[PDB]
Amino acid sequence: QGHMFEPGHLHLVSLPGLDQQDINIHIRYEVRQNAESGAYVHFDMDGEIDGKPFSDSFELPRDTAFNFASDATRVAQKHGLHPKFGAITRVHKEYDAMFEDIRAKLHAHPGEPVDLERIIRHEGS
Repeated sequence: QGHMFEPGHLHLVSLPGLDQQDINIHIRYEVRQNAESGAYVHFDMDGEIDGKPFSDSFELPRDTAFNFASDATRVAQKHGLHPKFGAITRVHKEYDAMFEDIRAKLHAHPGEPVDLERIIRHEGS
């Protein structure tokens, strides 16, 4: 499937038909607690693009943790992805699913809005 997401990690390869180039990236995110900001996320990105191996680590506090999708993509394309791939230029619709994972993880305990209220959310009769 090329690109894949799981709670704790994201896999990246380019699907055939899109761009025939050797891009392979691993994105690991582990929420750790620092005494500075409290909650924060430690990220690791590693693979080999155009055959060039890389190992990268970047950390964002709870305040800018949800800004990850901008930076994680920025560093990925700096390693040899073009916007034609749909790196930052693709509106990731499942970003909201990753987003809600990370906001619950930062809280440590889960807290996912059940859609039963969303059924009532309307106005007419």
